[PDB]
Amino acid sequence: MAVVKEVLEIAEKIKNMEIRGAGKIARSAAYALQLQAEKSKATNVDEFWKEMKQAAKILFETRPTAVSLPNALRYVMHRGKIAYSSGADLEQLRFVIINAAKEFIHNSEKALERIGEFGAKRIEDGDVIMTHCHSKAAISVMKTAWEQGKDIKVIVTETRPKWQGKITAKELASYGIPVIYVVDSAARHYMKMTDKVVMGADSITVNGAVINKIGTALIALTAKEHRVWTMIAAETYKFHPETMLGQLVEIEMRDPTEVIPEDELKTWPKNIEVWNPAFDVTPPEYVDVIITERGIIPPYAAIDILREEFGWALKYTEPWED
Amino acid sequence: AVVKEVLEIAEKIKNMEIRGAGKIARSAAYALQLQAEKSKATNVDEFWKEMKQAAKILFETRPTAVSLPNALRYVMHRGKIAYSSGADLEQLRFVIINAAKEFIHNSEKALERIGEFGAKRIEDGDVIMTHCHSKAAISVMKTAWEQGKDIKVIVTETRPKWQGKITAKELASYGIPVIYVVDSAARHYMKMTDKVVMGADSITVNGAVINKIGTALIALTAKEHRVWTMIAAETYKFHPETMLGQLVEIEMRDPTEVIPEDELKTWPKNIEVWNPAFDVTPPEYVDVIITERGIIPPYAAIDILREEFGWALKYTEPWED
Amino acid sequence: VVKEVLEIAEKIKNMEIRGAGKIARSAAYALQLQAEKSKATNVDEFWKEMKQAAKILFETRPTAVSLPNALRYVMHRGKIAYSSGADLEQLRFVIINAAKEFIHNSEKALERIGEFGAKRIEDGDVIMTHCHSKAAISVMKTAWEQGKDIKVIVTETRPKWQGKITAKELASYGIPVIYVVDSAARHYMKMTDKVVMGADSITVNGAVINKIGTALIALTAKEHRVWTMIAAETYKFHPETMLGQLVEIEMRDPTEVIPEDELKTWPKNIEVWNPAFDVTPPEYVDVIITERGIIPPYAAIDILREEFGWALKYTEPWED
Amino acid sequence: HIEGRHMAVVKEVLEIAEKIKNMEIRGAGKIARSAAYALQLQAEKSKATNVDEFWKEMKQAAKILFETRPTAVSLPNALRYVMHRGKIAYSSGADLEQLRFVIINAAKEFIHNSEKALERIGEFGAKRIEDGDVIMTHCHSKAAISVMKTAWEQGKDIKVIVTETRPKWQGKITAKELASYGIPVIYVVDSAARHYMKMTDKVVMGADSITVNGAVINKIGTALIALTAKEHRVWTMIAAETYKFHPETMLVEIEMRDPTEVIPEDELKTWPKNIEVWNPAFDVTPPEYVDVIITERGIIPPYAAIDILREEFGWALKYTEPWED
Amino acid sequence: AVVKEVLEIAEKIKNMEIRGAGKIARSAAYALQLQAEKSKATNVDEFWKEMKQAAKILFETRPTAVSLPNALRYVMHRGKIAYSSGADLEQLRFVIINAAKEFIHNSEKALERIGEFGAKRIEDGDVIMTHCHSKAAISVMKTAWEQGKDIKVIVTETRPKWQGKITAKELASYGIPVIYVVDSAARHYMKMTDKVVMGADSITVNGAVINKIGTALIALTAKEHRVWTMIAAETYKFHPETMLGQLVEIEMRDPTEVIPEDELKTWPKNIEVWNPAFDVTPPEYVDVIITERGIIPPYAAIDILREEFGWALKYTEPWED
Amino acid sequence: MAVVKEVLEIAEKIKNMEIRGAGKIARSAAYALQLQAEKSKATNVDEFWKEMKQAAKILFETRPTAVSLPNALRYVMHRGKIAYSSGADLEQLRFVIINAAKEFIHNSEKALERIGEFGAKRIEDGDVIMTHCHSKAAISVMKTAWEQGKDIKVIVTETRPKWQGKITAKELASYGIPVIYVVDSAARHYMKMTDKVVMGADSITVNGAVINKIGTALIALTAKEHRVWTMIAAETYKFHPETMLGQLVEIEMRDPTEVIPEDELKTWPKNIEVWNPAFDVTPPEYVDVIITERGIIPPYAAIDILREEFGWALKYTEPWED
Ligand SMILES: O=C(COP(=O)(O)O)[C@H](O)[C@H](O)COP(=O)(O)O
Ligand SMILES: O=C(COP(=O)(O)O)[C@H](O)[C@H](O)COP(=O)(O)O
Ligand SMILES: O=C(COP(=O)(O)O)[C@H](O)[C@H](O)COP(=O)(O)O
Ligand SMILES: O=C(COP(=O)(O)O)[C@H](O)[C@H](O)COP(=O)(O)O
Ligand SMILES: O=C(COP(=O)(O)O)[C@H](O)[C@H](O)COP(=O)(O)O
Ligand SMILES: O=C(COP(=O)(O)O)[C@H](O)[C@H](O)COP(=O)(O)O
Ligand SMILES: [Mg+2]
Ligand SMILES: [Mg+2]
Repeated sequence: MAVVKEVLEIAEKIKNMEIRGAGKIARSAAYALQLQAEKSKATNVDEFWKEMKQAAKILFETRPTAVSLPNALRYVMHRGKIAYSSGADLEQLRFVIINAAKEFIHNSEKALERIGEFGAKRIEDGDVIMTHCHSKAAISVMKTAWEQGKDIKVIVTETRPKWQGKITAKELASYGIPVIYVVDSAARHYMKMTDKVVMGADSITVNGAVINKIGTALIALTAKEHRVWTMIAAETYKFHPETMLGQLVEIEMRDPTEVIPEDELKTWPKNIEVWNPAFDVTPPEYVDVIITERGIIPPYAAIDILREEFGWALKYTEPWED
Repeated sequence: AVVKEVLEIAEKIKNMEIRGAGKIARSAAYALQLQAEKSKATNVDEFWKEMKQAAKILFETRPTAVSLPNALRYVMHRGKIAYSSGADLEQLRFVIINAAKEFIHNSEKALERIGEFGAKRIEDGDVIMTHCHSKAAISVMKTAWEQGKDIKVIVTETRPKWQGKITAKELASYGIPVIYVVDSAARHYMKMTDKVVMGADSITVNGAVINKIGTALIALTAKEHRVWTMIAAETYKFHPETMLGQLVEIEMRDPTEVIPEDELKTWPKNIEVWNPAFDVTPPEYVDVIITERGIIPPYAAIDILREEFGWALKYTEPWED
Repeated sequence: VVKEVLEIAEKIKNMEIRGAGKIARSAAYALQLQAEKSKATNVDEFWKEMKQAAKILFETRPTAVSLPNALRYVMHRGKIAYSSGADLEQLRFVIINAAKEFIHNSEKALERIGEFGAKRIEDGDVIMTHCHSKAAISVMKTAWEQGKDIKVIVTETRPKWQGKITAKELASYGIPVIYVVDSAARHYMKMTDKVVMGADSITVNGAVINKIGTALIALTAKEHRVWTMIAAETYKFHPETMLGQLVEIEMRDPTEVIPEDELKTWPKNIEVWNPAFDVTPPEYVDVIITERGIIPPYAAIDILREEFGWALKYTEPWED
Repeated sequence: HIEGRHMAVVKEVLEIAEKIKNMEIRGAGKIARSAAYALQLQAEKSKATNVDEFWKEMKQAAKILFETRPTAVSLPNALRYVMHRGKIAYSSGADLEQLRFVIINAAKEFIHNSEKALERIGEFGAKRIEDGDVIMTHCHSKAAISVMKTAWEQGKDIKVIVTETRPKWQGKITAKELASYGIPVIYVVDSAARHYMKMTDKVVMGADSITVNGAVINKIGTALIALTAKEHRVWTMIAAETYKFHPETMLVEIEMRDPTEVIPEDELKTWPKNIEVWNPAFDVTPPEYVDVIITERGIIPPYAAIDILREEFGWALKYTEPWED
Repeated sequence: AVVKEVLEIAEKIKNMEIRGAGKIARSAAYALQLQAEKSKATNVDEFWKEMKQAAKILFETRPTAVSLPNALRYVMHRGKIAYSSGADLEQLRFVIINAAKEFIHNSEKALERIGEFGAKRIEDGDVIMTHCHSKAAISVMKTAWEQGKDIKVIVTETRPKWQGKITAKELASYGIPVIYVVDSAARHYMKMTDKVVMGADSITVNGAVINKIGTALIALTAKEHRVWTMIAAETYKFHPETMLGQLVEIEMRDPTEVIPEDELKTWPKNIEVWNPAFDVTPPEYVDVIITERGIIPPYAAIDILREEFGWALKYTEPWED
Repeated sequence: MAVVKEVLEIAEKIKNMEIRGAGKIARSAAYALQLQAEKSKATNVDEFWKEMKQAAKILFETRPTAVSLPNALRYVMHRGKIAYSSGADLEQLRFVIINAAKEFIHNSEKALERIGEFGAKRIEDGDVIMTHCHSKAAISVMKTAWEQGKDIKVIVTETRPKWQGKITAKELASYGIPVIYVVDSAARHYMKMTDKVVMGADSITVNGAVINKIGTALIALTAKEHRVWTMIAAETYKFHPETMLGQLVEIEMRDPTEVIPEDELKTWPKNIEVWNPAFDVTPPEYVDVIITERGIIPPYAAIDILREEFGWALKYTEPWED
């Protein structure tokens, strides 16, 4: 029980929601491990690993169900365990841990920019692109293509119940990109004139299924129907070692008032019930490629990212256990 | 030589005092009935000439209306038959007058019948998804409910005009458990839907269905889950033309329906707000069409245009010489 | 009604008369004798005797499909004449004539179906069938006798093992036969050129009601793009739909599946279900081979109209 | 008095290998378990004195086991499991001690997992079963029955539609067994599968083997049922242990069985030679008609079969097997 | 028993002098008109059985032909309607000569009309892919172009006889931009095709399309790419029979057509060169058929046969018994 | 440069296309590395490995497009970069690179043979096989299946514009195999009587998509439509790390005169453009299995091959680069 302050410090900002988002929460988690390594006071490697494994577990227990957080820890801890189990000494292990965190933090801060570079490579001149929700990753690809001199127009889906489409519409507008605003229900109607679908992901499963804003599955569906190349822009740390084949239950149910205001809703019978699912699951079959910071991959290669990036394995324990 | 009452109804359909597939159809048929009931012709050919002139006037008020030509076709088809077969003035008038009455009585019972026919498929415990605020569709659900079938209805919001809120309250009104969700939730909740019941603005010669934007998306995901998909629509909503295959928008509605005027002013000039009224659902995504004369395969739409309105590949309309 | 009518109508209610063709011809015959032995002096009085004779037969055993069609064929042509102001003798002539015409056609039905069907079978064709259909088999024997070299995969057709009858019957004519368990239908569809099966009844839309397992076979034939043909007489076409209420067909005695003896060695919580037929969607049937020719499934309603005068908006011919 | 003198392959290995080729031992689980155990013993009793000789002996013991039954699928997988892991330690320059441990440890691990396989499959499969579910099945699969038995034991009320499964009637075995556990059963003829697929919620069946493509080899009729399950969107599951996964492909016939299984001899002798009774043992279900395969290590999509082959048996597009030079 | 005028036409048609879907059926009709203008029959009875042989003659001059028997079926059917109605000779002599003329006329305006109907389904900017060298097909393309429509055509080489070159040059001559590709490129460029417009040698009762080898492959990938596919064909190309589920070729052509005789002589004996003229396209891969009477679904073929040529199930040519 | 002259020669022959063919070029490049490794001037690790990287860069740049070339390099320079990083000494790193090259060369020399063996197991007596273009790999499967006494018949498609079908028909007929020669447009018409589809590939994408002579995708399409088992015979070194699917971009446009003779083309109008795309892309979903020298695999396993064989990954950079 000798965890540096900075670690418990950041573990606080994480459990309290001060720090929000896949990027930031992950980078702050990595940093936590980095400080624990840079400011540790262990006399030998074995005692040191304990502090690392302790600070890792402390950060993980704040939101064990999160996705970007566990991947940040795995990135650092996985490479740390390899070194350790490999016989490395105190100063060697410290080095690996610190350089593993920095490496991760850097990669993450430049994630969106890199995703745009890879995605822009698969966007051609004259392409009409359709997107959903407000995804920075998705948007990054569009701007990058636009700024490449590639003439493109973008159909923005409204994205009820919170209209994230407006934000995307105005934002893409700013960059000078001609935008066409349409309600969610017109996805199919306009897929006929769409050259590329580009959306974001709240998370990706072990099988490459994409968990994104409600309505995302509908669009990929019609895009599959029309053979329109569909891409999902998502950071590697968004890949989750969980499967959606077997569960059958809801991902996240949200406040009914986002749909039908409290003022208006308070006047509806008990017969009426409002359901506002936050996300829906897009099968990997309706997705051609997932764009990450390291490059383009097929959805079913999701498990290879988890293995190669984060060192995850079903038959193995998390790198900070035992 | 058309009677005053025919020009009256004709003007109302033109200036739209009479709207709706049902009212327009029944009124157009009623106009022909009146022309035949009040005509002062004394010769059978002179009379037929009048009928044809009255039809042409009723037909030209709203050329692009669907139920209109069919109301005229129904009556005038049965009339051109009696005529071409050498019937006398008394008989030709009876045929016309009788054909208008049957069509008008039938149109008044249409929704009620469709309700019964659609209900036959709905089983106790079925979860039904709907779209927009189709009177026909709701008729099928309200009927099944009245038969003693415990059913639940998932009502899609239906942007931009929120017609779903109407459908929800109305259904709840009868005491039907309603689950209200946004359009985008269609596929997500399809997995728990037993039947898909939606109305139709018009049916194409191939069984393709024209309806409020989003209808084809729902039908598409319903086929994906192999859910029974029924389209409730009156026979007079079926028309000879083909509407599937092209780009041209069926009907582009004002953008402020989506983004209120008070806001659309704000946005940059390089953002275009498109608001299509309908989309085209391929016949392949519909199992049956619930007509007031019975359930049918979308591909059986051409038969209805034949049996009901005497349609056939003949450049001539029953009222066109 | 006449005396003869009654003694045939009961030979139908008592199933003393079985068979699609046999029943029909008999119902048509009964109507022929009523007109042939009626002492009616008035045409209107004569019409009543016919309707009463038809209604009697009709109610004898609704379930049967050929019955109402035989009656329709005759009565439809009867009512048409009657309404045109036909005299006692004119109508009686029209009826007798229609009855004889239906009967004769029904007698040549299997033969003609065999012929229209054989024309769609090529030399070397491997044919898969199901159950023991007289019509389906007629198509196969006819092709064989035209010199066509065919091989038939005969599905076992549990629970009653009709495949055993079909295998033996086709083989005895010299036709090479491959007998397989019903579960192997998909496995061998890969080597099948054609699928020829019968029908107990055909719905207004071309949906095919036939011995359980049929739909499965048509399903895999569709999957493999194997020309599927249904051999069936016109009087097997029914007005009812399958797109409305879910209509389960007859359930048969369980001991047909598991014998009484064996069944009494089983736990009380095991129920043996034994459906007679299943329904084949009309999109899994390429053509229906009728004695009057070949037609696509969706033309079934045209047969009900021109053949039996049936019509949605109208009444049964012997009603009113 | 020769020293270091010893029999290369231990007697217990040759004894187990004998019982396997004599069918004295049979079953996907028992065989795989017995072959791995054999290697455990070899590693436990080798009188070798240098890692190189031990490895050589190990490969000899493996080869002998592999050749007992080249048509059994679980047998080589047990060998691959243990040997692949032996190869790694050996090539990584481990010494006699280390290597023997890696092997004895792999066999123990593989065996424990096999012993727990049906129960685990039963659990993973139940995650997908809901109270009030109508489950249709085929043949008599212990794995598939474990998913059903397990679901029932979790308080989920289910009804099982049991297909007869001609020609040997395995449905009778499945119906009695499920009924005995208190599960309500509807016995049906194989032909009634499509007819009753409309009231079916889940289709759960077993497997004789899974191909590299995720194709499923099971009792004749399985593909037909799956085909109609797909047509109805009834969630379809195949329960199978990882050691049933095969590196091969499978679009002559898989295996033709005695015609008298279909038509008893006495009746058949009565039939014209003009009729050929064909009795294929299995049919091949395309991965497109299967939603998931229920493994001991979890639920996976059919096309993930190649991953199980690699992660579990170190299989890779190579020319040699772990015990081959 | 028969007029020389008829034989005059029967000879040419039998000796391949008169060739073409339209010219052959047109002349066949014209024939059945002359024998009705130079007849010497006293009673309406000796009259009918006179032309009844006129159809037989022209029928056996080329059974293989498709339009040939339709031309006959058209007049003879309307004639049998009257004769069966025991109508007087002078009333039959009329209905026949009249039917032949209207048919012959409907034919001469067929291509033009198919063009207009088809054009209404082509739109500014449409990239259209075609196959072989169909007059009906080209008429649609030409017409759209003359309505100010900015279209571009992808012409497939169409081996083995290269009809692509004919279609390419001709279309470019009308000033239409053409893209020429090998048949194998059909799928590759379907991704940028909007409409697939092809002709037909014949149409089966089930709406299947029999056309030059390669047509079905194009329709197949058109369906794969949801590209509206239309088949331009005249009513007299529809025939009563079925051609699907068949392994016997509709018509094998000379192998030297693919590999020249001088070149083929060389090739090793164990190499056969097969040259099927046509392939069959399933109705499912065709959206609509553009006839000179309008646009109908493939499966409506059976209605055209009944309507235009009086086809019944238990059929027997009107000129036979 | 500090590379041997033999390496320079081999590269010259490759750059001036004196050596054509995926197999020959790959083998030539691996042998250059072998020659550079056998005649090395070096006396230490970093010098030898460094010059091995210099050589692999030269060979590499002779043809940026070539697929098998980069793979022969990767194959050898991957096992080399691995030994190297394992602190492997000078004298043994050499041994590695030589055994890797020799192994690659041998494996490649037997490639067409082995493909023939693996593919023939999937060929049955009485099979009617359809093919396209002139593939040595595909022809090897049909050849071996015939030599095993299996009674087959091959349906050879013309393959315009260059008529590679004439070569295929003649070649197969020579071995004694019955051949049916048909126009390309006849692929569907005869798919009805085809049992197996066997074709080759110019290259395989990371998604398992097949790049092959124009028309291939059309054949595979109708094959899929008819449930006709489709196999693509192709070497592992033909697997490409990038994506080609979902792009209107042409793979390689060829001389329009291959389609219409010059004498003729000049007589033609200017508003007629003749396009001669060399290839098309066959989606993975239309191909059942890929037959390699290493064995038969599903298309989507393409990425596994790139990993296990040529050490590919997303964190990947050429083994000769850094
Ligand atoms: O579904 C959502 C979030 O919805 P919400 O904000 O309502 O929770 C977005 O599409 C992705 O998270 C975008 O990913 P990113 O923004 O990282 O590119
Ligand atoms: O799309 C709509 C209404 O659109 P709008 O109100 O915007 O014109 C309805 O589904 C059809 O009109 C059928 O309705 P009904 O069954 O009431 O005729
Ligand atoms: O399903 C059956 C009979 O079943 P069952 O004998 O059990 O009632 C037959 O396929 C049809 O009746 C048609 O046969 P047919 O052509 O001989 O009328
Ligand atoms: O096909 C069979 C039995 O065939 P047979 O009894 O004729 O050999 C079973 O479905 C599988 O072997 C799986 O069963 P399990 O789950 O018990 O391994
Ligand atoms: O394939 C051909 C003719 O081939 P061929 O000349 O080799 O017999 C044409 O597509 C049809 O005849 C329709 O064309 P049209 O509209 O001119 O009738
Ligand atoms: O498309 C071609 C060659 O086209 P081209 O010669 O015009 O470039 C072949 O299918 C592949 O190269 C594979 O053949 P192989 O198995 O012999 O390598
Ligand atoms: Mg009809
Ligand atoms: Mg993998």
